[PDB]
Amino acid sequence: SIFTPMDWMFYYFPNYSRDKVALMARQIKIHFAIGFALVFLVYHPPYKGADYGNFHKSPLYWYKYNQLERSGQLQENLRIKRDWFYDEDP
Amino acid sequence: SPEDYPTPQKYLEGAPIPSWYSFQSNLVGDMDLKPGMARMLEVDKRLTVPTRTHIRFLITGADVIHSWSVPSLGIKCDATPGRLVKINTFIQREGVFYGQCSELCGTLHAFMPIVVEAVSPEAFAAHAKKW
Amino acid sequence: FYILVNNNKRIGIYYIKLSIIIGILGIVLSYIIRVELYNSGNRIIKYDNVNYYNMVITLHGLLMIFYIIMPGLYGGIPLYILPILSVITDIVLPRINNISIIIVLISYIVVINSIVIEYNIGTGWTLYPPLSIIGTVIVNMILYGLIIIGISSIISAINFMNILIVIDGIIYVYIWSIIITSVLLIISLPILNGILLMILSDIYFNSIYFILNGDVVLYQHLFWYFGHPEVYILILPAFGIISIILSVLNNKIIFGMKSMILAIIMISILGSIVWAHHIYTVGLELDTKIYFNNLTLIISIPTGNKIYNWIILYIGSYNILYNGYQSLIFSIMFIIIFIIGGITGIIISIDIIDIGLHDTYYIVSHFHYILSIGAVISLLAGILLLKDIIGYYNVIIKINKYFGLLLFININIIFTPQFIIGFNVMPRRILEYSDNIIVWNLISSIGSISTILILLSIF
Amino acid sequence: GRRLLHGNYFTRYLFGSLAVIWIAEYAAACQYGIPRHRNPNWMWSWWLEKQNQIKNGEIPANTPGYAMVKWNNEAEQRWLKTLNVEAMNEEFARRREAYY
Amino acid sequence: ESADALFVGTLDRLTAEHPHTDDPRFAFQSNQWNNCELRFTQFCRCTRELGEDDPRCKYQYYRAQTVCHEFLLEDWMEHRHRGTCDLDIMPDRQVIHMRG
Amino acid sequence: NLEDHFDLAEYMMKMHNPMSEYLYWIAGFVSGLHGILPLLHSNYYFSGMFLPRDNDNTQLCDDSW
Amino acid sequence: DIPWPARTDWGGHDPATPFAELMINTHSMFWPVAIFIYVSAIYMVKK
Amino acid sequence: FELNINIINYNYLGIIITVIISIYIYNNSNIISVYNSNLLLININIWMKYNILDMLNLNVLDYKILLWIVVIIISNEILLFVSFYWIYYHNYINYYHVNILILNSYNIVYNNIILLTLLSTIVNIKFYNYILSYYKYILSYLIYYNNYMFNNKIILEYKNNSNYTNDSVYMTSYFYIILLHYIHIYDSIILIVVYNYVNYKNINNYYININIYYHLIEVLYIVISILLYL
Amino acid sequence: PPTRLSTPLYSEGGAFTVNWWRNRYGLYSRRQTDPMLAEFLFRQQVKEWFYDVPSYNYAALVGLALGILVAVIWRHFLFNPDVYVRRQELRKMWPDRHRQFAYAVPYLNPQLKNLLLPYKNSFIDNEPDYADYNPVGLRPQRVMAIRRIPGFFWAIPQYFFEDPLYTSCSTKNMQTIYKKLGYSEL
Ligand SMILES: CCCCCCCCCCCCCCCCCC(=O)OC[C@H](COP(=O)([O-])OCC(O)COP(=O)([O-])OC[C@@H](COC(=O)CCCCCCCCCCCCCCCCC)OC(=O)CCCCCCCCCCCCCCCCC)OC(=O)CCCCCCCCCCCCCCCCC
Ligand code: HEA
Ligand code: HEA
Ligand SMILES: CCCCCCCC/C=C/CCCCCCCC(=O)OC[C@H](COP(=O)(O)OCCN)OC(=O)CCCCCCC/C=C/CCCCCCCC
Ligand code: CUA
Ligand SMILES: [O-][O-]
Ligand SMILES: [Cu+2]
Ligand SMILES: [K+]
Ligand SMILES: [Mg+2]
Repeated sequence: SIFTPMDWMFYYFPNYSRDKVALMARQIKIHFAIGFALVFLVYHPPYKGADYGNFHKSPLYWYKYNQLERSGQLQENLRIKRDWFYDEDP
Repeated sequence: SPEDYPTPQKYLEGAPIPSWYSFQSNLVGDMDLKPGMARMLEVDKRLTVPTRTHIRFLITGADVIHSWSVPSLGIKCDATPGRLVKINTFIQREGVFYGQCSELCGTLHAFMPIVVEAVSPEAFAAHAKKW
Repeated sequence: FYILVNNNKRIGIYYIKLSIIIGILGIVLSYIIRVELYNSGNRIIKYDNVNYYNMVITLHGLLMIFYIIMPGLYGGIPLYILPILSVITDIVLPRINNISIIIVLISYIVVINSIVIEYNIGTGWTLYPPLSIIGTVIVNMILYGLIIIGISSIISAINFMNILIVIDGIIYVYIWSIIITSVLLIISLPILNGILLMILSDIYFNSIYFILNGDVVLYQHLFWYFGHPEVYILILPAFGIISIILSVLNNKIIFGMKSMILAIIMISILGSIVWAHHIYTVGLELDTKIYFNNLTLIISIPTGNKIYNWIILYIGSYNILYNGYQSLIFSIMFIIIFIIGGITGIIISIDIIDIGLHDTYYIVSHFHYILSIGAVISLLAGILLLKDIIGYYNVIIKINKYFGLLLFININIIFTPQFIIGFNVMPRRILEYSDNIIVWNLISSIGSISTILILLSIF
Repeated sequence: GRRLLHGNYFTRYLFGSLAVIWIAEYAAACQYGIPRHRNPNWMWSWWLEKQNQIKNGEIPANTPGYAMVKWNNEAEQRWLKTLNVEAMNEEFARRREAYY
Repeated sequence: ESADALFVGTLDRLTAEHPHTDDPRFAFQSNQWNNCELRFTQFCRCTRELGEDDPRCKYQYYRAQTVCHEFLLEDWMEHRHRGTCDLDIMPDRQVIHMRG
Repeated sequence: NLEDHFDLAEYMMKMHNPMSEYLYWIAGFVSGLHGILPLLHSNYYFSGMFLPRDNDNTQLCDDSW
Repeated sequence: DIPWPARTDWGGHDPATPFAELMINTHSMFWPVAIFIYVSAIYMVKK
Repeated sequence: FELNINIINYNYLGIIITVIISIYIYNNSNIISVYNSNLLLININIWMKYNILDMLNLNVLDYKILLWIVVIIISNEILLFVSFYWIYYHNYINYYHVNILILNSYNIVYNNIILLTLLSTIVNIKFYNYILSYYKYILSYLIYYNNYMFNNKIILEYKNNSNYTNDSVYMTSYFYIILLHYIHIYDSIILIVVYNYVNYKNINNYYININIYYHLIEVLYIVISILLYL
Repeated sequence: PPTRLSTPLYSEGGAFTVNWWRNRYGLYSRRQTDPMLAEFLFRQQVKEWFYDVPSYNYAALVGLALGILVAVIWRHFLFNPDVYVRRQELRKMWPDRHRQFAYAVPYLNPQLKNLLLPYKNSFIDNEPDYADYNPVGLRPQRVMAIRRIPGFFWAIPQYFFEDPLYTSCSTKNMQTIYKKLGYSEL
């Protein structure tokens, strides 16, 4: 069980927890497999994860995007504020 | 075959192949310091580099382990014998960035500073052409 | 007799006595360093004798780690109370216990004699080659001392492990602390011996491991494979002491005893697999760096659990009991101080932050807050708790609020400014520096002289 | 009589570990598409061509490699002064006649 | 001309057109020692085939300089001139397959 | 015997000869000297002075003393 | 560029490369977490 | 009623042994070092006598304590060899393409593996007799013959090797790993020269210790053979 | 946890169970000298260590740490172009090690590197995309992320479209400014 208070595991799943020694072994094995899987399934996979046209845009992204789009803030935010180095001295 | 040794066409047509220049950078001694020089950090030959350019620094150590550190450029690479470590940098502003060896290297570990001056690309080209 | 005694409690006293003696030499070296660093210029070391400074910093580190704090927290308090905590008559291996302390003294004499007779040069306490292998005979003498010290450490570790076979009571948390340190020694020392032998081979047998086509980074792997387990071999006994003091003085049973024990076991396993956070700037592969950075940050979890379990021990304790005893103050001060040292450790654990902060005085302040403040105070607190049992007198420490306050204030004056100069930046293992770093260096130096003066008031 | 380890622990974890190592390596090669055909030779193309010429009889047998390059180092210049491939071949021919 | 022409032909070409960039075979590691040794071996093999005066081999030396520090090259270039450089021994005088 | 019950009985019963304490402090004092004496000796060996004068390795004003 | 007197420079100072800015911000990002860890624990050091 | 333990109150061997060690450092002659080694042997033997005389206490836990110490020591021997294997493999990327002659995979490995296996069989027979409260005189002399041949073969190999320690880290690691194994072989001679039949039989820690150590050394040679010869 | 020795303890079948643990716990024990005492001590240990809720948290941490550790070791051996266990390529000069060069590019482009590099704009204020473009093709072209890294990055707005100055600090606007002065190409 991941991020689980084991007091809860003991209460709600009494039969699965009856053998506490075996329960401890599963705890180790489950988290061992999780760590192993992360390396070879999240980090290792070659030539993957480079689809930057598919950046996830969550429901909160759109709420805030539409709010600014409705007003002029989105246009103003994206506008380039300065594209010159020196001001002109009068 | 000649083609197993790839060479750009310009050089095959007689263009001069570039040479390399080496110089030694030494600490300025206490008795040789000038009124405005920074003690423990000045050197007699600085390393000039162009700004707004991607530069590859290859760092190694000949005899013992030194460490080339330039805090302003965010570089701290160990100059270890047998390892030619690649460090990439992109300077954004002109100036002179001072650093010191960061690996105990013997008696004068505290007396081999690292001075890098970043100048405009037009200035760097003129400097390199003359020096 | 004096030298022939096998009594485990007498030998424990010998370890504390010798740690204080050797400690005088350690503190003196520290005063030399801070005096020199008071301003820019030469103050007490000539520019032609800069090799002496390199030797001072090297010996300071080696002596304080292997001849003072380790003999004090792993040899002194352990040999005196462990057989009592185990409700056993005496230590399992009486004759081995005697030779261990004699070995420590003999290796100390070799080191100090090498100062007097050999040319004085230094290569750091980490003895990095090729610098260590191109030096003079003083390096050879120091190697002999370390190997001899290693013999004493391993046999003492064997001695403590045998308590499991004879313990007649319950393995208390403190006993668990020593056993795990013993395991860490049994697994780490043999690797250290091998790499030290290779340093000798290149120094004395014309070997070529640390010359071109041989990787000098190899030494750093094997050294630090022992190096970092060493820092936990030095802290874990301190943790064991803190647990006893808080429970006893607050009259509160240890909370989460099994979590305390399992936290100590966890720290050991993790501490045995994170060594390369000392080698971040060499140029290791990206995946290696990420592994070591990830596992290094994990060590905070078990270490954090112990800290919070200590806090609840002090919470809720009876108000009528006087809380100004020096042992209690030191135990509480350890929690406050260790958190500072550990948090800064997590900061340096991020490798990108480490690029800026490697070989700077920020690292110094980090391990001083844990060792020079935390470990020292823990050893003092432990001895103070056992004052009646040990029976020493002729000191004014047991109830001395002035000593605790002055020590805490002045020790922080020394090392807090060393965090600042780490972003200035002032490299480590240097004596001369730019004039714009004098202020902070001066403040720390004023702190060092003051702390020494406070050490005289105890008598 | 009470057992602590697997009844066949030594063979189990020895052969078993070897099997897992071998199988995992094949899987790794497949995922990266590594060529699995063993070549025992050097890949210097010009050299392999000179060796074929020797096998074809275009270059005389036992001719040294430094007798064929367009740049010689000092030690190979020393050797070229005493090199006589024709004499070497005659000596080998004499040995064969004596043997048969 | 083709966009992927650099990768075609050899992996060597990539750094030959972009001398100051990472070589595909060594970009995974910060340590570039092995990169220097490959580049020097390639200069050594060029001269054996084309001579020292050929512009190709002169450029193969410039490429070697891009990754090899001068103090290493000077030493390795002396060994090469004597005839003791292990990266330049003619293949038929190598001992790598002898006694094991 | 009652005298042998306590380890280091003379010290614990506060009858020990003070010389034992003096030797312990002397031993610590000698240990400290191993850091100072070689400093003075090495300074003189390579410079001719036992200790430097602050900032005597740098340029000093005319009136500096 | 160069150290200056009596400067805290907490986390670094005067970056001149994008990587240098990254280093400063990484420290600044974690610094409030460190303060939280310290304050939250120290507040409970009492009877 | 008696005390659970017969406490040892005083010991003077520790001072002597520690002084003997210092002589190795504080000396101006290598002959002094040779004779100092004899002093060490003598005093280590006295400590062993103290262990044998502790049998008079009739303490059940003494066997267990000593046995577990040996376990720890064996562990330290295994971890020292690991450090040499580590040193060897760290520079693996610079092996097999240098102009040196590495060792054959036919002659040395086979005769050595066959030899060391016979050594194990002898020790195994000694254990079997130990179990059966029996003795066979010829066994120890077979060990002496095996050790003699091993010494004869290793000496010739080193003297007839055409590559030296300064030629490459490969050669240094080869010589050092082989020497480390030999030293452990010589330590086995040191232990086995005293083998005799003792009538207290299976309460004697010597017998179990010898069996474990010999097996360790032979197993260590299997690892070396795979790394270097094969 | 039963308090009477008469009441049996439930055990699963397998290699890590209550029965498996009982068989091996007292192998080296001098204190378990009879059935009654042996069972009492066995249940005492089981109650103390396996019925302790917080102890299971450490079991999770050791498994996770060890799993990562075993996998990083294995990955180096199996995929890292610079780790050699076979010798064929080590018996050849560097230019001829084609089979080992095949590991190079696949190993240079792990998934997490492609997934997390776009999030450099949460650590860099000026020109966070200074190194995005590379004409060679050994690595993918990089596109800056649209959101801040989840967690402790409160100093930057949750989404970069919210930030007013983000677009004006891009390497593209900076290049425009400097190219207008003739100062530099990039
Ligand atoms: C970090 C520092 C601050 C720490 C603060 C915090 C502390 C917290 C508390 C810690 C408490 C820890 C636990 C304590 C437990 C105490 C148990 C105890 O008392 O055990 C009983 C034990 C022994 O009592 P006992 O049972 O009556 O023993 C009777 C004897 O066995 C038998 O009696 P006997 O009279 O027959 O004794 C024999 C006696 C016979 O003695 C005599 O006949 C002595 C004659 C007078 C000699 C006086 C010295 C002369 C020196 C001359 C120098 C000349 C230099 C000239 C230079 C010229 C230059 C031009 O001695 C000998 O024969 C051998 C002596 C060997 C040891 C002394 C070595 C001295 C240094 C040598 C250096 C050599 C370097 C050579 C280099 C060569 C290079 C080539 O007590 C001691 O040994 C004394 C302990 C005293 C301190 C206890 C702790 C108190 C609390 C701490 C205070 C602060 C200390 C700070 C450190 C020191 C700072 C300097
Ligand atoms: C006993 C001494 C001791 C102790 C305990 C530690 C503990 C730690 N050290 Fe260590 N360290 C040294 C002694 C010590 N160190 C020495 C002597 C050196 C220099 C050697 C040399 O280079 O010569 C060094 C160097 C050193 C470096 C090298 C920096 C550099 O070389 O530039 C690093 C970086 O990874 C590091 C990290 C850590 C970490 C991450 C911990 C962790 O153990 C800290 C864990 C503790 C905490 C994290 C605080 C308590 C926990 C909580 C409050 C829970 C909540 C906190 C979080 C969730 C983060 N240490
Ligand atoms: C635990 C080990 C330990 C201890 C206690 C100390 C204590 C001190 N150290 Fe430490 N120091 C190191 C270990 C230690 N140090 C190491 C390992 C290095 C790096 C070495 C290297 O760079 O190569 C180092 C480096 C180091 C330097 C860096 C010099 C350099 O390399 O440039 C400096 C000065 O700035 C310094 C100063 C001090 C000071 C002023 C004290 C203290 O004086 C502060 C005041 C505290 C006290 C005076 C109390 C101490 C008392 C005891 C230790 C005795 C305890 C005994 C009992 C309780 C029985 N130390
Ligand atoms: C007993 C019968 C006889 C058996 C005889 C065996 C003789 C040979 C034994 C050699 C040592 C054991 C490994 C054998 C490997 C065989 C397959 C092989 O060649 O593998 C090669 C392959 C890589 O080869 P290259 O192509 O050169 O590199 C490409 C870029 N990386 O290497 C391996 O896989 C072998 C080396 C690693 C072995 C161990 C597995 C790796 C992970 C170790 C994890 C350690 C941590 C703890 C794990 C605990 C359990 C999960
Ligand atoms: Cu060079 Cu320090
Ligand atoms: O060292 O942490
Ligand atoms: Cu560490
Ligand atoms: K100074
Ligand atoms: Mg460093």
